[PDB]
Amino acid sequence: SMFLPPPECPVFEPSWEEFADPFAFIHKIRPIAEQTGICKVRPPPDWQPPFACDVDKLHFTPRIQRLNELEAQTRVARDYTLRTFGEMADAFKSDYFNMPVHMVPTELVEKEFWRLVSTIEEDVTVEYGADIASKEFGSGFPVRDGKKLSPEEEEYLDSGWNLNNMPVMEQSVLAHITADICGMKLPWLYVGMCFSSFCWHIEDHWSYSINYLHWGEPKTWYGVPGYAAEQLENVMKKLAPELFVSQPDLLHQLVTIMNPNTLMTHEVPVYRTNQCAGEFVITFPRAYHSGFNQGFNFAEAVNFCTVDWLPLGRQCVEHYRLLHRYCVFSHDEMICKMASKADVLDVVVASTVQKDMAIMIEDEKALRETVRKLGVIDSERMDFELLPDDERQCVKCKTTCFMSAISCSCKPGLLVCLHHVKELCSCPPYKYKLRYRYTLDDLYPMMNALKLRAE
Ligand SMILES: O=c1[nH]c(Oc2cnn(Cc3ccccc3)c2)nc2cnccc12
Ligand SMILES: [Mn+2]
Ligand code: NA
Ligand SMILES: [Zn+2]
Ligand SMILES: [Zn+2]
Repeated sequence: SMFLPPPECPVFEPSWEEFADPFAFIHKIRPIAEQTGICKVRPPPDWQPPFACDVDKLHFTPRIQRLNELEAQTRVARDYTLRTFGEMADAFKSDYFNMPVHMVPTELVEKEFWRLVSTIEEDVTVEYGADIASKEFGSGFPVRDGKKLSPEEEEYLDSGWNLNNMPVMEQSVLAHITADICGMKLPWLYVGMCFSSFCWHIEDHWSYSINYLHWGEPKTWYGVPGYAAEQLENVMKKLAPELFVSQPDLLHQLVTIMNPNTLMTHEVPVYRTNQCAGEFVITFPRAYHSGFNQGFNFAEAVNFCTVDWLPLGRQCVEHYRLLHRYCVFSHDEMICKMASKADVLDVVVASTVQKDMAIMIEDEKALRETVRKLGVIDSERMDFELLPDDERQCVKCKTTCFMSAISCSCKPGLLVCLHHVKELCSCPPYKYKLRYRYTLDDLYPMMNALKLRAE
């Protein structure tokens, strides 16, 4: 009547044989879970990593949250310990419902959350912990050096599902990246309380994300499959246009809370789940998700990218360009980095990188033919990867340049990508200089190495 819960997302219970490699399993369930955007993974019953940290020595600065639907939100009172936050959180929920925290039905909290964010008369604010591990504060999973060690203990250190490991693993193409992308490579830690929420969003570069709830009360999720992404965006733009006025920066991205029933009304497929302690939630590329916490809990999450994602990664950078959105990293620079490490790549990875590189080269060849016909004649090799990101973003579309860019001595330090040659200045194109990383004759042997590796 007021809230009709979306259908449940897929729940997977793999045997230990299937649970062996995360990426093999993710590839296995992909045809199913990609249709819902999110899926839940219950590990085999005896897979129980030890959570152990001092509640008094762990301290963090909490972010404050107003609970209002369609109200804009962004990033950066009090400094909590994990204990003092927990005492505040437990007290809040206890007072809100006048009940012991574990007698409050999940269905009630869900219904109450959506009633709360709708009503203007209700001005409930909550606090949330959201930060990258930094030994301040460190990961909830076990990490190396300290304690010799036992078989079970040491297993959780090397496990694929240890979220400290999955970034630097072999099929996460993000691991080969040498540029600083700390926000996209290191696990995030979320300390939640009742009604603390995360707004509708997709990951940077449309990456996967995997989320683990270490302990505490459930985390309620809502998910939308990647194919219905622009459906959702169209729906939201008509209801809250102020969120789509393009941001000055990545730190100024606008997001919001929105009732899934509103989405379902406009025929956007939405799915839900209650993630309990010791369970994984996996989000797929361009899959919109949001949710809230049922109570005091502790979650850990990290982004990652499979070889399945490479074409989508390229598509995303193109999409960013049309939106004039900033990139976290250069997609092309990543490809060329892997190509240069062809002899030590996995052979299926090398096969997939070759395919994306083939597209990159052909697109680059066409672009350079176009700018040559515009009158750009002078050219000079340039090692784009040496420049800081802010020193190699296109003046027009803000894309991070790597393969090529146009410069002119009129405006030192400034660059445009080959799509925006007419956007640099008023000088004639013969005054311009084409700055390139590789000649086409350099690129084909690079791709050829990948071909040999893939045998
Ligand atoms: O469980 C999750 N919790 C969560 O917490 C939140 C809420 N806002 N933010 C974003 C944020 C980061 C840093 C400071 C302030 C805000 C993170 N954000 C998430 C994003 N994706 C998937 C799952 C989650
Ligand atoms: Mn997310
Ligand atoms: Na409200
Ligand atoms: Zn551009
Ligand atoms: Zn000029």
